[PDB]
Amino acid sequence: AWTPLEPKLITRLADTVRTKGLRSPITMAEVEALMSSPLLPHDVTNLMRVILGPAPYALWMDAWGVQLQTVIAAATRDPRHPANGQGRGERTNLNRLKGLADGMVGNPQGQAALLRPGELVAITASALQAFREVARLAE
Amino acid sequence: PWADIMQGPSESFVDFANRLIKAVEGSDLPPSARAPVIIDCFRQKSQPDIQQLIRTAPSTLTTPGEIIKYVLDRQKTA
Amino acid sequence: AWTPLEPKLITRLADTVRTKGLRSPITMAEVEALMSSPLLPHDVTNLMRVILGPAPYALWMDAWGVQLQTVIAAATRDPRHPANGQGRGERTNLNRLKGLADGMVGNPQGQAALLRPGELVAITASALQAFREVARLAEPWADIMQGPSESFVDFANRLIKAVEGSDLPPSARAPVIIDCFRQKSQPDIQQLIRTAPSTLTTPGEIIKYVLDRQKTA
Amino acid sequence: AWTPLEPKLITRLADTVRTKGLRSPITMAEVEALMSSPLLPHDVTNLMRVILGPAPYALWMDAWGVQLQTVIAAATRDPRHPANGQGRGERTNLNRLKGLADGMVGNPQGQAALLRPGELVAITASALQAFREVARLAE
Amino acid sequence: PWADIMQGPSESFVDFANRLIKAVEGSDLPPSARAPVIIDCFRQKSQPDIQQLIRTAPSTLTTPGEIIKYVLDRQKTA
Amino acid sequence: PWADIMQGPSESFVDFANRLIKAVEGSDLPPSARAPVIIDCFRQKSQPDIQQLIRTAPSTLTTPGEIIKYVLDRQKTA
Amino acid sequence: AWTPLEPKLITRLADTVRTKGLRSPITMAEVEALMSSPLLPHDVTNLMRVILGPAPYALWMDAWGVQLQTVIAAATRDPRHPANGQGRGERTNLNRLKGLADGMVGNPQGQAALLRPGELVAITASALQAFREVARLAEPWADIMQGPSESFVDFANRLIKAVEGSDLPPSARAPVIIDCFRQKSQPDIQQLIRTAPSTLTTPGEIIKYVLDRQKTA
Amino acid sequence: PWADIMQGPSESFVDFANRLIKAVEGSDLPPSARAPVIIDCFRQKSQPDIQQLIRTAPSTLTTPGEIIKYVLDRQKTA
Amino acid sequence: AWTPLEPKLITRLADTVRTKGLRSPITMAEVEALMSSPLLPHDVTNLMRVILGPAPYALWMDAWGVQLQTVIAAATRDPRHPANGQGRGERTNLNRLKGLADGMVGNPQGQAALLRPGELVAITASALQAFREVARLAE
Amino acid sequence: AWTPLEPKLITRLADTVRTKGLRSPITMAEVEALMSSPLLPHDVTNLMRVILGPAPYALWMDAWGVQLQTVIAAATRDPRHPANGQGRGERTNLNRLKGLADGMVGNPQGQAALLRPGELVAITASALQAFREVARLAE
Repeated sequence: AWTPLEPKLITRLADTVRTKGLRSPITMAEVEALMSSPLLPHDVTNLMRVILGPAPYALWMDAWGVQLQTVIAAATRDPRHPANGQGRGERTNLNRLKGLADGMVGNPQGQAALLRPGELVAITASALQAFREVARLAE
Repeated sequence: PWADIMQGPSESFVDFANRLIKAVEGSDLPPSARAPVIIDCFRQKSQPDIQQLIRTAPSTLTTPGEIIKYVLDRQKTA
Repeated sequence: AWTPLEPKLITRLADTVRTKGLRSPITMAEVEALMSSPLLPHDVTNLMRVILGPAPYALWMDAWGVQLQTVIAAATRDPRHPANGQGRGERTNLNRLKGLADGMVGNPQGQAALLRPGELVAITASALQAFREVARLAEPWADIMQGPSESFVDFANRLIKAVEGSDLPPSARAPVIIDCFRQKSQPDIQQLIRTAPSTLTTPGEIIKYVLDRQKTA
Repeated sequence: AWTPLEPKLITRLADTVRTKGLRSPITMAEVEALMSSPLLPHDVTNLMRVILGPAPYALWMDAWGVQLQTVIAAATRDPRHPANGQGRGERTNLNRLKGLADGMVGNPQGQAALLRPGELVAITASALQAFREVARLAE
Repeated sequence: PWADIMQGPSESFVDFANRLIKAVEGSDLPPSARAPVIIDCFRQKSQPDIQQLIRTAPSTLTTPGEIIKYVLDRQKTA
Repeated sequence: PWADIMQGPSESFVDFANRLIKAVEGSDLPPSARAPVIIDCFRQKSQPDIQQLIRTAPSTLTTPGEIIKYVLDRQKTA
Repeated sequence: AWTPLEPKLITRLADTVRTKGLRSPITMAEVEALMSSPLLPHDVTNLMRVILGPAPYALWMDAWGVQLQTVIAAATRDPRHPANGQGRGERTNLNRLKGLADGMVGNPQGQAALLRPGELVAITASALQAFREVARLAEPWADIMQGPSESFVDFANRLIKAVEGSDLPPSARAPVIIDCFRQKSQPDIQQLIRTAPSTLTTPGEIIKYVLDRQKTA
Repeated sequence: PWADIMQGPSESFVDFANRLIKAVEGSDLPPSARAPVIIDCFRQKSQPDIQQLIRTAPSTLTTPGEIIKYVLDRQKTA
Repeated sequence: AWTPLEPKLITRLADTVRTKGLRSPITMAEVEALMSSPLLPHDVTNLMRVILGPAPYALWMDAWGVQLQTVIAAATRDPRHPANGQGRGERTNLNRLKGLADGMVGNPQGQAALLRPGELVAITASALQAFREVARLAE
Repeated sequence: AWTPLEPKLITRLADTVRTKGLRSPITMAEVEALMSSPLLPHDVTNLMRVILGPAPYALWMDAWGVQLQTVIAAATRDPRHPANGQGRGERTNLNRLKGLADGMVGNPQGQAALLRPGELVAITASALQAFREVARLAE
């Protein structure tokens, strides 16, 4: 069952990003805090939509896609990925990682249903690395 | 008005990009026409130093995020 | 039977030579067009009398004579010329080529009667080469600068024209055009070419790059 | 048997390009008109030599070469090209497309002899696309 | 009138030759007297730079076309 | 002092590079810290024309010699 | 046995490079002189460390590495390199060329022991070519005009210098020098060259003609 | 004295040649040294207009008579 | 037997050439008068030495040689020259025309002995034409 | 075996030419000194490249070529040239004199191998005469 993040925590994090900036160690610590439980693509996408401005959000979408593509290359380079399965029918496509696959587009409940925990942690680590890249790039 | 937005002589590029994306997304354009307009406004606004920086891009930039990343990488630190 | 060329085509060709000049590729194409069927000496002579001015016509008469003399030297160097015959009685004299022989002076009908098709095609090729020589002679790359108000495509057109229509070898035109793009073409475009992250090794590539990144104004 | 294009039509087209420019819809319509019958490499080459200036002609040679190379890549990607044949002995090299092959250099009659109709239409479409590219690039 | 034709201080040589040949051939002279007159008018008209250029001709020029070719070759580019 | 070296408005780039490399190598830095410092001083000193010239480098320059070669190639002749 | 180069010769060469520069023909001749016997990587490295400044030395290290890499590519493209051997165990790695291999780092005696004469001559030629590249890089013909008061031999010297010390191919220098003599070289000499009864087809012939018939003033 | 003979600014060339040949043949030179001396005096005397006229001779003149004929042909009528 | 021309007539002709010039019709008439009887090479040579200055004399020697060479070409082109004979042993060399042959150098008596009347008239006409050329050239 | 000239002597000679000029008797004496041993085309070419400026060097190349051509004309006029041999296979071409022949272009060692001593002394005398001509011409 999907539970959304508190809008109070999200508002506090957005104001933190607004006053301290993207690169302060306190901001990265707060992001790591709100990045503790494995989030669904819907959660991370809406979170970055709210806390980041338009241009940093575009940059972050780009960087997240690139990092997810590196993850999928490593996944096709190793059939023992915690997102993959043993047979070929469990291979994870980027539509399933970005939340674009069938039964997931716009629906967080179905998303949480079909996604694997390894998928969730890989998406989360990818999003964190992308946030770091964009923060280092913006300023 | 989005079509009247220029990057000031002293303004940074992230502020200009924020202002432009805000004015373009909060306007009367269809949703499928915002990205091309944002790109073509990055190319024609954004005073001629960044204009030439985007023009001489060995890669083809097909997204506002990619253009922003490229410009932030290769911008003239000043 | 001799049929004259249309005065309408001749008038259009004369106006083409008058506006475009003698050396433009469109003018040479038009001349090649009106030089399609083998012409009698009368036809080519009157054609050059009409389309060319007096001084270019004198130059062209000279050049045509020289080229016909080279042809007659090659003809006496080979008895199998399409203008010649097998016996010595068919050897072709310059009076027969220039239309000065007996039964031909001023009469195009008799001309067409006695002349050979090989004679006609040799005369025609000679006249074409003479026209090319005179055109190259009648009308400096290192003095070409891009004006303060001139666009870049006009400057490139002028420079490539003057470099290709000059005395340089064919293998020295591209490097000269490149190095003239780099040193002429006023300092804004000079710096635009200098700061090229890629290496431009062809005039076309330089033109494309400059047209992409030029300062719209 | 090869028949040349009328120098009257070519002169009119050259003056059209001179007054209206390269990109006007009337100019493109006129080019499409003079691009109706499949032309031999000699014809298109001389046509572009006459109607285009020196620098646009260089650009057009470049673009025509690139488009012909794309065509030859598609041809080696499909043995059923109307320019190709069934056996390997009919594979079409760029020397045959640009008119540089043996028995074709400078001779339009031999050109028309050895060339295929599929070869002619491919060359013609390539030249038209190259003209469009150069026209979009010049202004 | 052919005998009144001079090469102007700023006029090129091909224009002067065209004008002179026109006026000489469209005149009352016999046909066998046009070439010598054209030559001797090239030599005495055609302001003293070209006069000296024709005078110091190592070869003997015996035709208006040859004189025109020689002068066009060795003329002072300006 | 290496951290006080600036490229003068009229100074050429090879003189500035000579002075900077001299002051950096004849200082108290460890040997393994001279190249990164020389690079980052080329990037932040070396007045904004050369700063932007180094910034917009399509290739990544990872050595003082490579930076010097690139700048000498693409420098504004004046 | 390794013998070092004289510090007196090295000091004289360093002062030559300091006063004349890197590109003067006397400097290149002196470098060729001190590049006569095949040098060990230690010798050439210390020589360039002493005679070149810091930034030219960095550039020279880069260029030397690139040229040595081209040499090693040619060596793997031909097993008959005078640095290589017949078997695969004599293949020469860049650590052995740059003096970085085992038993060579910092020791010139061991260097001279293990190195081949072909290795030495290849290293030496590579270093010479790298020096030439850096000299051409460390320090415009189409902008050269003959000043109103300048003599013609000075203008010819300046023009030939700038044309031969440029990026043109070797087969394009003479035509460019001629056509620059004709279009530059203020209109008195322009007309003097134009009205040449003979055809001048060489810069030396043009210079001789102009020096003969020039207006003494 | 032959070595002091110059062509005056207003003197014609045949008078100068007469005077020079007279003074050279009526002097103390050997008979086999008169022609080369007369030629080399035509070339170095005979004020610079005729000097340049003789210098730019497409043919090689190897006799005083040939030089005189050439100069009389191509001289500047004045 | 050789008889020299009167030095009185030669002095009068020299003064005529001195006052009237080389090209006046009276001077040419006087030269034609003193060119009435066929002269030996010695006579014409001394006459031109006396009446002409040094430079016109050099020019006249050149022109006389050229005209005599044309005469000898016409003579080898026709064996019926009044200077020639029927057999090959009477062919006239330029040494015999210019007075340089054996038995003639410096001796006018021997000259008059060996020379033919056709030789004399040819030499005389050649000298007259050469005088005309030099007179037209000098002024 | 080829030995190069000392760059010290060449530097001193270059400075002599720079201060005294090309025509001073001391400069010609110094050139005669450095022209004592028979030099290979490489040596003389590099020497004139170093001591002479660009325009005098062009003039000197011209004059050297002309003098070498006169030498080769005299050589074809006499089969007993110290550069020639007795048979026709030893005839010396200008490519061998200017150092342009096969096995000589750019290589002084091979040059010294194939060249004759008569060839060397002829090249040297030709270069000296050319230097004299250019020195008399420059000033």
